[PDB]
Amino acid sequence: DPMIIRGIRGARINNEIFNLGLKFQILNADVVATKKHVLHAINQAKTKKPIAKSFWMEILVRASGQRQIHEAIKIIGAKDGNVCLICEDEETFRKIYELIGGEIDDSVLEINEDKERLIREIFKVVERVLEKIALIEL
Amino acid sequence: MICLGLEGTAEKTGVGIVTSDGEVLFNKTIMEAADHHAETFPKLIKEAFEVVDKNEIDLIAFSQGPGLGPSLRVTATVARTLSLTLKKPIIGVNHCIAHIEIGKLTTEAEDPLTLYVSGGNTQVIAYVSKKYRVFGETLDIAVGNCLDQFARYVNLPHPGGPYIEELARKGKKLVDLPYTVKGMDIAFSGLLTAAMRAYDAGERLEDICYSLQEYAFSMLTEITERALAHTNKGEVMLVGGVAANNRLREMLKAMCEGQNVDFYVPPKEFCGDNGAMIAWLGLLMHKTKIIPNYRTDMVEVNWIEADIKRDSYLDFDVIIKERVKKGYRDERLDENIRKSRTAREARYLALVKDFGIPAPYIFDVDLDNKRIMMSYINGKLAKDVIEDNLDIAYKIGEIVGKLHKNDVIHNDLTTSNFIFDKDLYIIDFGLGKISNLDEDKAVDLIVFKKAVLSTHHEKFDEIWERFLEGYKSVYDRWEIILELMKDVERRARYV
Repeated sequence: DPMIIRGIRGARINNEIFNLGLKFQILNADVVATKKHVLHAINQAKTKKPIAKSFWMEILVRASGQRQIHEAIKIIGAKDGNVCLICEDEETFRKIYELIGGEIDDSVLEINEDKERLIREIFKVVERVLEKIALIEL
Repeated sequence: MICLGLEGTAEKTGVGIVTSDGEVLFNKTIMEAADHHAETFPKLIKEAFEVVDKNEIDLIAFSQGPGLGPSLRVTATVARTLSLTLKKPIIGVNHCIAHIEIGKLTTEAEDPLTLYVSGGNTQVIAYVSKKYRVFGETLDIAVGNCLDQFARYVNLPHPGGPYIEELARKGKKLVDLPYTVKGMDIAFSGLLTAAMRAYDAGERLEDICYSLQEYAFSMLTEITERALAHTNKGEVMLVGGVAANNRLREMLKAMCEGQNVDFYVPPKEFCGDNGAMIAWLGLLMHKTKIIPNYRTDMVEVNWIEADIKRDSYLDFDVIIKERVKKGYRDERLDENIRKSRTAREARYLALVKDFGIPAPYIFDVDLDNKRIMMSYINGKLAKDVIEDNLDIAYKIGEIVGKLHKNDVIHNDLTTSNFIFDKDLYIIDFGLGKISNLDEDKAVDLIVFKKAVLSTHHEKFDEIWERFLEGYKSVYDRWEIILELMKDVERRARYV
């Protein structure tokens, strides 16, 4: 059973979603390589010495391709516009999807012609990202 | 008919006379001092003629092979006198091969990959393709030299060897020391200074001694394993002065024990560079002057690892490099390197992309198990494809020039380190840190040159040029390190 990983267009990142029992993480869709990128970060968070003290906040730092947590949020933290929601149960997803806005849109996850300059400007062309995440521990 | 031989390449003065069948009649050896040879020879050659009648000997042999300049010409003097004052033929023999032959003659060995480790020199020799060829080789100083030099630094007695083996047996802590592999060759003078400083640092002498061997002999048995495949012999012989070393004997066995190959060591008196040693070879050759660097590979004979698993990760067919642990080496050091190299095969095969040079994508690094997940690029080794597609030699030269521009220095450059799907992906980088030093760059070049000369001597010429064709293209300071490559190549024996 895979993580409910779906992109969302039109986001309303507010106060709310977090400290109310959000047992399900969401990143910024503008700098997520593909659905693979996440699928990697979740596997990396799942099988490496916990760099973050909760699994859901680790996905953020792994996908960030950087050790630091505060700087990780600086580059891949979810923001107004478009996001990549991760959940476990279909209606636990619905709760957060209700709080933020917009349509479920998996096409905002994938790399435009636009990302492959900006994505690798801030990562220093789509699998190279995974190897930054892979070396996160050297 | 039976023959007498004279040994005088280094420090031991050896007179010895052997039969055409294979029995030693006389074998005594007394230990810049060419005078030592010029004064010992008459004494020993007297004691020889007091054991065997002069008339009945038919051949004069003298180790004209690898050795010191004045030491050789003294032996050559005594040899040239004997041959005409007896009216018996002279035969100039190669010193290294002489060690191999009385190994075969004493041990129940027949075609062995021999590790010739002595105070004077250290290298791996096995007869391949009508000549005796050297594979593994010290790039600086012999294991004997390197070990002895450390002893003298600590002010231990003049056969240092034994006492360093003694104190080693009482060590408990494996000190961190520079393990150094340059492709198939070794360097020791690094490890020597390291131990030299470790001693000044405060570490237990008992300790420093243990790890010194642990690093020396582990990197010795390491290259021997490397040869064990390329030469594919069923037997591993150990000649040379330092063949005494119980520990080196221990791990050398251990190693050959895995690949089920046999391991012999010549009975004590025939490892030390000796008279009878070279005396046998001359008459063996039966059935002209000095050459201080007798390049063994130039004789006429007339007596004729870590496993991969293919797997699929996400949406890719990949491989996983399990750095299999070796039982022969110290438990602390064993897992210490296979972590250490995994941490660089990852760090480099990745960093390599940063200056546009193909290598597999690494999806996972697992230092706990010493395994690494990298994309399976379909194997077509540059080695196998270099004949018909000579064009491949171009990019290999190119992508090395990228590295030398960025101070990234691989240390194991070989044609089997590259494959072909469309470009030339390096499927290996295990050992090779970053170094600004100009001599480094030059050393890595000759490492590959020797590698092509090793396995591709059949079509080497006009392809070390095809290497440069790419290497000249990329790196600008190319004439800078190749000119210095001449300076480090002139590290031959002292003409």
